Amino acid sequence: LGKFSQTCYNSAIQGSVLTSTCERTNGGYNTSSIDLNSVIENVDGSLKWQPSNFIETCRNTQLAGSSELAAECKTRAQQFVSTKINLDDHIANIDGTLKYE
Repeated sequence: LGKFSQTCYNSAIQGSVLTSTCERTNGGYNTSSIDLNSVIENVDGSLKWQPSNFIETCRNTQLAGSSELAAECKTRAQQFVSTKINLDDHIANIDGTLKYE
């Protein structure tokens, strides 16, 4: 996965955004940016890659009650345990639409 640096140049980081000029297949280049805020996180002082999902390691997701997300998730030891999280913590109703905050 990755390896963008091998075929790009003039890369730069400003805040959380990476910008670089990269080679296209048919030749030529394109400059683009990517905001790393949603894929990298600070875990106790160390930058780590953020998981893009939890459905890959959790199963049987269910809505418990009116706002609880329940599921069986795998531990580091690869065993499934019961867990839940209150969606009311961060999911709000903004004028009729569900939004994270």
